[PDB]
Amino acid sequence: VNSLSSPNSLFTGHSLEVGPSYRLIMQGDCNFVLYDSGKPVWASNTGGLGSGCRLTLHNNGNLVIYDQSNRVIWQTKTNGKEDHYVLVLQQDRNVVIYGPVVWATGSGP
Amino acid sequence: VNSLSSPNSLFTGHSLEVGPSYRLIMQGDCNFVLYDSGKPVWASNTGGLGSGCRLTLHNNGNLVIYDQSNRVIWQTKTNGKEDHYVLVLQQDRNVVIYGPVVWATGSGP
Repeated sequence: VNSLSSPNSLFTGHSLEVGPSYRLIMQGDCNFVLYDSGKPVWASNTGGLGSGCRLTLHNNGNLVIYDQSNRVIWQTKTNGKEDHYVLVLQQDRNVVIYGPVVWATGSGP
Repeated sequence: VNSLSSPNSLFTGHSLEVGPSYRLIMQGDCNFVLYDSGKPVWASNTGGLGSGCRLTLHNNGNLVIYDQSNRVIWQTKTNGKEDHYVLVLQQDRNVVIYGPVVWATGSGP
């Protein structure tokens, strides 16, 4: 899976992955980093700032990193219209947040 | 990969896939259908309406099916602000279009 949609979360150790060799992981040291074949190409730089962190994408578009005590360790603070959004790790290696919802098949949830 | 971003396309035979057992395929008969373990749970119902079809998600949010002669076989007609959008096949089995872009890492393209 290379997407995380509102209001889902990426708990400690969880990651999104897409070809050719990309992995976006929520590490145990609270550092949210993007790997390219073993090379860190991007990171929230919050390594060591918390324990049991999770990356939550809220329904308003705000992407937040919370520690085990629910403290806001990091956030893009891009919260707007209360709807549904998605975090996408792309094959072009860019990680993007899109929203709100424009259309759906209704085949889910 | 379980995502298709503007203005990319899913040519004949191509598909998105996500767990547990979901596959969104652009078939050769031009029918755009969602499969759940081999069971069709959703479709554009355009099977047999064209040849060499492709599913294109434009930068304005409009998702269109074109035959080999560029004829508009099907469309969600959800075109709005010219930006960048994404079509996501979700683990909850719903297929959603999100946009515009809210944030990106800049780690790509």
